[PDB]
Parts: sequence; structure tokens; C-alpha cells
Amino acid sequence: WRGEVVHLSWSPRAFLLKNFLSDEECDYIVEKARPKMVKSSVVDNESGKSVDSEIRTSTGTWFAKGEDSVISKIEKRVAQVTMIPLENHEGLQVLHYHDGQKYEPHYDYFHDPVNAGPEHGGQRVVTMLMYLTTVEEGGETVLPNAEQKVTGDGWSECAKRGLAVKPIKGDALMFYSLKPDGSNDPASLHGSCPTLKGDKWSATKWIHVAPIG
Amino acid sequence: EWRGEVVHLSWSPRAFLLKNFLSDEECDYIVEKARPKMVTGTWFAKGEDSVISKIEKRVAQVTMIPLENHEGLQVLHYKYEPHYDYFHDPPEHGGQRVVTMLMYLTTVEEGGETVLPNAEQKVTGDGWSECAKRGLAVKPIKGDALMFYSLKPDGSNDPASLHGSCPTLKGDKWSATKWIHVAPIG
Amino acid sequence: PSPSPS
Ligand SMILES: [Zn+2]
Ligand SMILES: [Zn+2]
Ligand SMILES: [Zn+2]
Ligand SMILES: [Zn+2]
Ligand SMILES: [Zn+2]
Ligand SMILES: [Zn+2]
Ligand SMILES: [Zn+2]
Ligand SMILES: [Zn+2]
Repeated sequence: WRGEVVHLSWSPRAFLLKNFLSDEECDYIVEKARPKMVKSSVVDNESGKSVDSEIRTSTGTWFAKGEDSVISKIEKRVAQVTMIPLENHEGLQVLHYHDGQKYEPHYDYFHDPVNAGPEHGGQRVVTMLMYLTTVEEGGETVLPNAEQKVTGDGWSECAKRGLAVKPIKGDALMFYSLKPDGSNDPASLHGSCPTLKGDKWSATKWIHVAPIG
Repeated sequence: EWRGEVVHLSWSPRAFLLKNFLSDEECDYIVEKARPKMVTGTWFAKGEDSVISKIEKRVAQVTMIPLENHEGLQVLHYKYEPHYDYFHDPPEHGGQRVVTMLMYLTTVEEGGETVLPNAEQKVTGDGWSECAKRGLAVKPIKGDALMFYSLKPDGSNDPASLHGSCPTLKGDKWSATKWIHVAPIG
Repeated sequence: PSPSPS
């Protein structure tokens, strides 16, 4: 892969990859994902148990690593660009938001004593968010603790609360949950603004500091 | 704004070859300004000139570690002594060094390769010096830059990152290097 | 809170 990369921010460290995925890839992934979609879950900050929460109202599913030719190419592309080996990557998570669905601002790094355990590949360091559709109204990735907020037209009010990224088909957002020294980066607070008009389909790669297993 | 071809070299160590990272003219610029100053090797200060500043910001972009964390630019004008860029035995400014960018300022016809002996896979066949076949190796080609990680993603030291420079058999090796830390050098 | 793991 090689495409235009737009530096979004340093705090947090955020980069937008233009045309990361082909339309054809985006379409394929949504199609495989549709039948398997269920309510998304979060982990309790203290316990690490996976639970249902008003916080997060998408549906999602998972693809195991290497279980599909199309996604395997993408997988390798994500390892290439992040410069972290495939062993450290969670499976592909596909998500859907529509009709008010959202994900309130949160951190991808774990607070709990279980989920950033050695067995689990240690802490989450970087996330790739691949937008599989272009969203008419809302569904921006918002980073409220960014150094620089967006303003003017074509951004929801939700999105003016931070630095924000309009979901566009084929684009991917890369951002770091950790500083280069491995400390938590609180500047990396992020969410998904309510999707108002449109079906927001995205895919994520949550990559750890160490091999999962 | 630098869009380039990255060639993945290795996973142990994590190493990447950035084709045409520098322009022929940038190379020439660097070496010409370094000449009067060599003692050989020499150092340019961060944000010291506009040409190097532009290059500095490029390095920040591709490594995705900000400028605060970078040392200045060390220009080297070229004893096999492979070493680790991380601090080790038998608390420093910027803490550990995590990433090194080695920018080739000249194409070297024979020898001069950067060699990584503790690497997963060693080069074989022709065009490779004897020294280079001790390891994964890279040819000095003007404008190309080698990027490798001295630390694993979890911030531990990666001894696979052992690296040296082979003797130049034909030509004249010039390089410019940037060392990037995990924290600000301040 | 954090998205549930793989
Ligand atoms: Zn607590
Ligand atoms: Zn709520
Ligand atoms: Zn998240
Ligand atoms: Zn466990
Ligand atoms: Zn819908
Ligand atoms: Zn040493
Ligand atoms: Zn070195
Ligand atoms: Zn010379």
C-alpha cells in the first residue's frame, strides 16, 4: 500500500490514511458482516467483564485472523502501516451504527486488571479505524481532548466538541492510545458521534504491545 | 506530504527501507554543508536550517514520533563494530532510543552495506559483500533511508537490532542519521 | 469504557 497520509494531530497522535481500503474491499466486508451482527459490548473498568452498556449502541461482529483471503490482505496492510507484527493484533471487528447509535468518549486502553494482561498481548497501543461507508449526517469520530477542534460547516455539534473525522469510504484513521514511552495517552479520548442519516459501517484493528497468546 | 515506497525488510528486527526518502538535491545539500564542518562526523542542530527542518518534519511524520523526541542530525563520512542504539549494560535525555533513521547520501558501488547480524534472515547471492552476508543487509543508495526499531513495541530492548557498517570496497559512503527517543530530549 | 476484546 501507498497513499496520501494526512497528519491530523500530535496530541493525540493521529493520522488519516486516504483510500486505505478499496471500495470493493469495503463492500465485501459489510456483506460478510451483516448476518452476524449483534449488540456491541464494553468491559467494566474495574472487573474487565464484558457487558452491555448504554455507552455504546452499535452492533458488531468479529472475523478471526486469517479466516478470509480478502481480510488477510487488509490485515497485512495494517501491520505494514502500523509497523507492528500481526501477532499483536486482535481480530477484525466490524461495526454498524445507524439511527442514533453512538459510542460515547472512551479509551481503547484498558483500565481493568485482566484485559491488558500478558496473555492478552499486554496493553492496547494503536487502533486503526477503517470507514466502510460514507455517512450523510453524523457518525464522526470525535477526539475531544485534541489540541485542535473542528469548526464551520458540515460537522455536527457533537463533532465541534473536538477534532473530528467524517467517515468516508476507504479512508482509515490511525491513532495511538499510548505515548511512545508506553504511558497512557489521555489525549486519545475518542467516540463515535450519533449517526443521524446514513449507515455507518467501519472496521477496527486494535493492536497490542505484545503478542496475544 | 512525502508519499513513498516502503519496502518491509524484517520483523526481527523491525526494519523498513524508504525509497527516495530524500531528493538527490537534499543529499547534495547536506553533504555540501557538512564538508567544511567535519572532524569524520558532524552535527546539525534541530531546526538549524530550512532545508534540514523540512527533512526533520518528514522523519517525524514517517516514524510517527514527534520532533521533541528527536536528536539532531548526525552526518557521517565513512573496523566492523556492530552495536545497539539503545542504552544498555554493563536514565538519559529523552529516555531510550526507539527508532533510528539512516539516510544514505551517496550510492556505494561496492561494500558499505549497513549490516544486521542478529537478524531473522541473512542476505545471499551477488551484489553482497562478505561482511554483509553476516546478516540482513542494505545497500547505500542515494536518497534511500533505513528505518529500524531498537525497542520492541512494549518498550523492551531488541538485541535483533544489532547493526554495523561494512567496509567500503568501491565508492565513498556518506550518511545522515537521526535517533529518536521515547520521550522529549528536553 | 473500553471496547471488549477480540
Ligand atoms: Zn480503578
Ligand atoms: Zn451514556
Ligand atoms: Zn475506541
Ligand atoms: Zn487471561
Ligand atoms: Zn440503517
Ligand atoms: Zn553497546
Ligand atoms: Zn547505531
Ligand atoms: Zn570520502
